[PDB]
Amino acid sequence: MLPLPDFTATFPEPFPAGPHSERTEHRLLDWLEEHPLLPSAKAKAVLVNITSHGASRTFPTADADDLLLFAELLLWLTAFDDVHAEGNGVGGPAALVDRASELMLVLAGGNPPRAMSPFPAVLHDLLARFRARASAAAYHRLAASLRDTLMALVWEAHHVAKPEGVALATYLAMRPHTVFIKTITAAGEILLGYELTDTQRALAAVRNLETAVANLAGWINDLASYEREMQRGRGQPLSLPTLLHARHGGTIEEAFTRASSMCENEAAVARRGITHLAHASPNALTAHARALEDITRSFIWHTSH
Amino acid sequence: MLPLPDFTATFPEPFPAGPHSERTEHRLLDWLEEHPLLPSAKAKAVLVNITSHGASRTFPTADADDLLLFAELLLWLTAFDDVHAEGNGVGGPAALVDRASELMLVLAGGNPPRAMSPFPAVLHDLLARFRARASAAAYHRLAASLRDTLMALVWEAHHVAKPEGVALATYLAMRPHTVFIKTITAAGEILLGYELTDTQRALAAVRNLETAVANLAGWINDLASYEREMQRGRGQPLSLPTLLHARHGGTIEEAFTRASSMCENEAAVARRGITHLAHASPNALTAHARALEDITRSFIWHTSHA
Repeated sequence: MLPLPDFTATFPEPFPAGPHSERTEHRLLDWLEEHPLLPSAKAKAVLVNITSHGASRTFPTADADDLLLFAELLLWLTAFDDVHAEGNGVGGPAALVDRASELMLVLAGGNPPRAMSPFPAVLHDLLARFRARASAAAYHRLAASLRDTLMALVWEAHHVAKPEGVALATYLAMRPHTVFIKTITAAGEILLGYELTDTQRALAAVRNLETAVANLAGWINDLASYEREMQRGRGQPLSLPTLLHARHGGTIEEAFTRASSMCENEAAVARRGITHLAHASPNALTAHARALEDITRSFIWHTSH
Repeated sequence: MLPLPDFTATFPEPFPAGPHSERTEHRLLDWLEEHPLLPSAKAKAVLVNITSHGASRTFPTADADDLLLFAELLLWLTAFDDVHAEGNGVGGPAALVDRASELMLVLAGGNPPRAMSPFPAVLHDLLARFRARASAAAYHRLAASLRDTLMALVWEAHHVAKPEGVALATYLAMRPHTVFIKTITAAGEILLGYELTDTQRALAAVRNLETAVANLAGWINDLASYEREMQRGRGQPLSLPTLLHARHGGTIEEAFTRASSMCENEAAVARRGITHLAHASPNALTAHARALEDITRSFIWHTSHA
């Protein structure tokens, strides 16, 4: 059954949820007809549904048009990972490198040469709509987190064949970029209408909460998907329980217990960080703490639902 | 000898040069003693020299400390390419990916790194000094060009084994990122104290001049480096003449002749774009045209310095 972490004491339910869940689901299905990103229909249906209801917990104060824009970005990102960045890595990472490079050319701007994948064209439009709605610095921070995510996905694919060759400390540093937490946070500043200055971003209070939330998000995703992705046949996954297992021996069950303990300690650090930051005088710091609270609540929720 | 392009009609000499070449050369050699990034000593000497004197043509009006910071970044970048990239890495592209990923983490922010490679710690210092020198948008555009170059280097490492599997249209789009022009241009906006708005950056005149200049820089470098990288005992390099040679058959000389024509046409395009943008306009557009003019001059000067 494998032990899971308990966030009742750190992020208890109920989780606030915006009203736009159902409309987002249907406007998302409209958008997908024009650009087919998922190969199956039930893949499409289940992803659109969880993205929409998940999107509603991530930004409950939302804005129907805004939440749909975020949901489209998060779904584009999730679809690209599932399509060009999974499997056991037979045939290697070069195909994903080629796809990531096409997307770099879009992020760099200027209309690159056309690609037979639909992912560059949708990204181009998503960036354009975010560019308008965002300040300019907020836009490039969003575009930077996408650049880092693509490099981290490329890193993962060069190690999926041999997950035991990866240092735990390196995985801990890289995983925030493949769980998409920085893009969600950057899109959050845009849609929620706040923005930190570079001196606020350097505050230990901000950095430490961001680190704690990024750890929580990647690790709970690792644990929630581990039994799923091993019974898939090929191999131990490149995820937290695998690397703990290699580090300490013992059983996979023992690796899950310390990982569950790690998450609950990390959830406790996030909660103290949210409290410490919500007592900030500036509205931008207190808005950031509250935004990161909901983003986290929604990562926890996706493990349930 | 192989046919090479002639830019007399578009970028004639003399190329203006700042006063700081020799100071920058000495300051670079001291800095490299503190952090050894190049494996050889004669390699170090030749690279420091062209990097320092070239920087004086790239930004002839920069002061010495700005100039050394740029030269340090360009040398850091060139050294990283020589060590880990362009086929030179044992362990394949996965090793380069591991190194590029460490550098992505410095770019994403985050504290001074404790890494076995010396490149992350130097980038951390260089980015900080650029950060203090620049507005926030200009800093993140510099950091973005570095991120894009890293992905492009990884792409290159997955195609060196079979350069003819690369479509020309793809190579032409990718090569600007491995010749570093976007990082030099972004460093130029900071050091020269100008900044385009994002609507100015979408200007057809801006886009077309930047494209012409980026093509010129990668292609001129491909021709100057082909014979070197032909004699290192692997295949043909992943470069413009190789792809033309495969595209049209014939001999490498015929491919060089076709590349030279492409460069001179691109230089004529660049010169018209600089002339067009030079007309009054917002101060940021005309400063950009002048900055790209000098950047182009130093790429051409680089080949002569031989």
